[PDB]
Amino acid sequence: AVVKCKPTSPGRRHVVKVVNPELHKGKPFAPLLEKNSKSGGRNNNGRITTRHIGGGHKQAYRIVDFKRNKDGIPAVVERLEYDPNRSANIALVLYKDGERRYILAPKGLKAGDQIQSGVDAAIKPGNTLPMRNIPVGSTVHNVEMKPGKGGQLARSAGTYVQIVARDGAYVTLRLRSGEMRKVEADCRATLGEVGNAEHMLRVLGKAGAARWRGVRPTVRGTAMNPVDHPHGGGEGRNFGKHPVTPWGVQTKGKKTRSNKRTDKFIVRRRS
Amino acid sequence: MKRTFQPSVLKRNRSHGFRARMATKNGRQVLARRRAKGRARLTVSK
RNA sequence: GCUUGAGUCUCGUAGAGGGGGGUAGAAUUCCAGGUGUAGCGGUGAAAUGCGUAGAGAUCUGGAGGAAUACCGGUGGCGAAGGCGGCCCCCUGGACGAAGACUGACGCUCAGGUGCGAAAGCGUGGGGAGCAAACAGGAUUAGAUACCCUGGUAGUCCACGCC
RNA sequence: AGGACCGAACCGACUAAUGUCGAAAAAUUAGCGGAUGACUUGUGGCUGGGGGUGAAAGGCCAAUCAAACCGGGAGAUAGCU
RNA sequence: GCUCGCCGGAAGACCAAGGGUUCCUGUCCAACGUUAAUCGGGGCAGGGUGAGUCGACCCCUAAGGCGAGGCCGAAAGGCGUAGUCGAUGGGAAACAGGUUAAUAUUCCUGUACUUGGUGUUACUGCGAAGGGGGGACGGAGAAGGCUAUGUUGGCCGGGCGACGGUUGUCCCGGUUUAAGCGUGUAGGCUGGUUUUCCAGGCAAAUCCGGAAAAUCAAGGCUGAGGCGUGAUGACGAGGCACUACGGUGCUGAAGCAACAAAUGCCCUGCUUCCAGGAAAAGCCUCUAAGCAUCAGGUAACAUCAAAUCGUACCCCAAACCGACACAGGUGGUCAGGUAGAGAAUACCAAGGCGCUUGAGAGAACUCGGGUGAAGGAACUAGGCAAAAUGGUGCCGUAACUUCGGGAGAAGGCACGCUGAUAUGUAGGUGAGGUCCCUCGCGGAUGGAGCUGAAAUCAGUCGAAGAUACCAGCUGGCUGCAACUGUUUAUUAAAAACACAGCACUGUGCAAACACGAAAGUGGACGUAUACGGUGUGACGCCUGCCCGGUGCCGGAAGGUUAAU
RNA sequence: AAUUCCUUGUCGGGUAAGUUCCGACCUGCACGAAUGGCGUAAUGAUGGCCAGGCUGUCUCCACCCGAGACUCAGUGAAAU
RNA sequence: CUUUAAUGUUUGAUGUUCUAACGUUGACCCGUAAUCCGGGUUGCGGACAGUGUCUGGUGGGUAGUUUGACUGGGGCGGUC
RNA sequence: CGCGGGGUGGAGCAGCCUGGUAGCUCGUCGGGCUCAUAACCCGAAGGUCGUCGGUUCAAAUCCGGCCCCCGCAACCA
Repeated sequence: AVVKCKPTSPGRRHVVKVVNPELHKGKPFAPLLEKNSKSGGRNNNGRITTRHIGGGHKQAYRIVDFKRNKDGIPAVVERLEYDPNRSANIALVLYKDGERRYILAPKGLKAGDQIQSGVDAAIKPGNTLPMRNIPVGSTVHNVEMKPGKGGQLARSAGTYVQIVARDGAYVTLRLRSGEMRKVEADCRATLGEVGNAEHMLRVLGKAGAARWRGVRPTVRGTAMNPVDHPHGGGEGRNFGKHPVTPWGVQTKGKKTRSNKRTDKFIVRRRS
Repeated sequence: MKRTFQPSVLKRNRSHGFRARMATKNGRQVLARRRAKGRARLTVSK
């Protein structure tokens, strides 16, 4: 449930941990693994391409499915696992034929229920079926872009997408941010709200709580030296300048929508 | 204190060795330079 | 021991009683498009505001949140607060009918516990209209009031507190 | 359970004295802080000069940093000594 | 050689890194050693490093490097696939004793083990760069069973003692044994076996995964240590024996029990929590293209091979790094006795050293300390420095508070030795005997021996019993910052930075942003409860008015407006 | 006030004596609500003040024990 | 000459549709046991996007430099 | 020492900038309305445009002296 620990040390006095009892308290499936080592935000040229990345725990990757290319095959869920490479819960669901595959654990699903994947399925939480065969106006997630990519929409905790229109070859959605956009109607989209919905209530508490999760301490711009940040300087906290990013562009209001090869599909920007 | 030299034969040969300078073009003329001056110790070697 | 106290059981009655989950229609707002044009809005009057970048008006489509016109009645239910579009699920009390049964098992009740409009507060969402604070325009001797144009919190929902 | 408490190894370096051509081109002595953690450490790699790294001091990048070192422009130039 | 003193979780003993003969022996003293020097890490000469089991090489991967083609880029060159390299990782196998001036898990003796080749005999289907299982794993915590090791006693050998006692509850020394094999325990894990079918595992499949039946309830896997064996062997105190007087030859008693107990092992366990905890090969196994009088595989036996390299010595230091024979720095393992909670500390065992200038004098002055009458911060920029407090158990403990604290608050009492309760208690451990048995490393039962807190009372000793080393100074008011933490290595450790939390804003994924002429990557194999920038910096109560100036967003009608 | 120039501002408390300090008056040279305002338990090798305790810090030093200084013998620099 | 109407003709700015350029960090197959890549089918976009050349704007993210002299020292003021 | 702006009925502001015409609110005198005051409604008077001189048809205006006032001046070792 949603609990707070009793204060022992100033740091434990603000710890709200998300304890889910139904989580699998054993070690996970073997064949669906692979080492997912990090590189601290450094690339080929090894420079820090993205800040605040480095350190953290050493963990492995579970090839969780989104594609759901298995068709017309019933599958019964078995274990609920909180994956270290997501923010939402995953569920070990065994496809009856003889293979286990990891899928995102939705809200209305017990690790012991039978889900079915295919257009022949009805409207029940956890089933993968096209939006054109879905009574538009429902609540889904993991919506694809390409008819065979997997689903890159609403893939986090307590997330979902409202379906607006279904005019022919296009299905207009209302994304989580409110971005009204059309997508190819023949694509796959799974039903149900994504579980692990109390993730946003998770307060970290101490400094280390964000440290072992990789995020490095952010050094402010007014803390930097005039040579380092475009801000810097100021003898006694003198800011007097318009906030910018460490490379020039004036932040706090400067839209960067420069695509045009895909600018056309949106109906409403986040406004 | 901590003096600036912690010897390690492999580390000394991994980035300063013979083949390391025989690895690319720039390092190649390094030996063209040292061969021109004619050092008995052509490179830090065995 | 007895029964006129009280309580229970059999069959039915009316109801905005409560909680949870769906759903409908009208209207308001916004957005997009077509027609079309100098006013629109407002008040005691006027002005701020909106408008020739083309509003308001009008037709069509879509998305929304909230309250449920008429029925509605000094009508009904509940301990009180309070509660009304419809449908389903679970559920509380009251009342009537002809009998049986237990046999004073009762009345109130400091302390204590629970419930408890609105406003307010914390966490996470939602956010049409309305509208503290606030701003502008007027009234005025002054108007940080009454009036008008906008408008944040809030108002709504789930879990706690007061 | 604890970025929990006291305190050795380990790591760090707050005070004082000694030292300053020292034992030492920042150490020793007597007291100190942390010490299951954002901890420390060995080995092996990757990021590089107007760039790298930075819990941000313009510190650190081989006793050298408000722009390393080595060689070449180059016997730069100097109204100065 | 006999005393003295020092370290003794090290200044001891072994390795890796790194050095490179500094190791051992003989000889020599000009040069090196901060002094002398027949001495030595110095000169000259000779000698020494013996491996199937150690490490590496080798097999296979990680970060990452390189990279046939390929994409891209003035050129150079950059990134990257297949592959191929790369440990700090995983993967076969040996220990004891003796010996040398110097090396030995390497030589010798004794006793074992591992992976392949060839051949023989008897059976039998084998077979991949392909599939599956295994390899294969986190932090912390608690408990049980043992071991390393130590103490006491028994036993054996020797002594009975240079100043009083000491044949006795006396003193001292020894009381050691591996790898492997067999047994398979304490403990942990898991329900086995049989039949049938299958859109599953890029193809196949008897292997795995799954779905139904059957039968029975155990089978299996794993596993420190003990016990036999290894071993009527070795070693072994002390004698016996010859000295170049350095040491060698020979012989050889006891060799067990009990208690305590590791951070070592079982444990690459078990419980629990969250931040969710390598890869590949070896190994076992199933089949594809196929090959079957074959070739190969399984088992037993005989025999052969195990190549190349390192192996000296130092290894918390006069041999590494610091110009030096430099009060500094350098990772890992082993690690006893008494006291002690402890790897703190003090004194010692093993073992190694007294630091490569000494001998006198005992002034001023300088440094490290001891003690101090009366006073006790009057000192000084300032209680800087010294002094003092300092342990365990128990008693008791405020303002305030986020109800966890504050707190070990403050402040106090008893602490030694001896006897008794009790010829040493509670507790712990536990043989013999007895009974039973699905007979073994068994279960109850039984209680000797051994070991051993603490509490009460009585008595006594000194001024003082946590008597040494060791080991908090405390309380009150208040500014700032939340706190832990980090930073100017080498004059500033803080109020600076970070911090969890909050807010604004950018971002629909070939995402923003960033490195990069480009490709390609990070972001992220994440996707709005997400990622990036900025600002502030817990929690509590709140965050008002201003859109004039600048920046930004939206709207574009009109004015103006480049190239064309 | 880490801010207050004038200033050691004014009043009260602490001391025999208080340019510092604590609590208040507002006359804010020149505080101010995320370059966040005001409180704040806990924490601190942090700044300031005070008290208890304790002592050579001081009145005022006195003695003693070691290492140098002094002498002798060997070796033998240095800045300038 | 102005206002204007049908047509021919000449180019341009918008709206929609289409597929062949092009894009494709969509699916699948083969080269090939290879997430690079190339080609082949097919789907979704679509003369957009993107790139070269010219060009206006913005632009301390970046680079090269200037920022006077006299002066009873300089700065400030003043002057030339 | 200097630089910038202003000086307008009893109070304070317009007009100046870009030359021919001097305005607004309060106030003063007064009335009405109320029983009274203020307020309110309404009309009129009230400005040498600080001062002198110059220039052009006309000077508040364009300019030059004198006086008054507000901010900054009384540093860097």
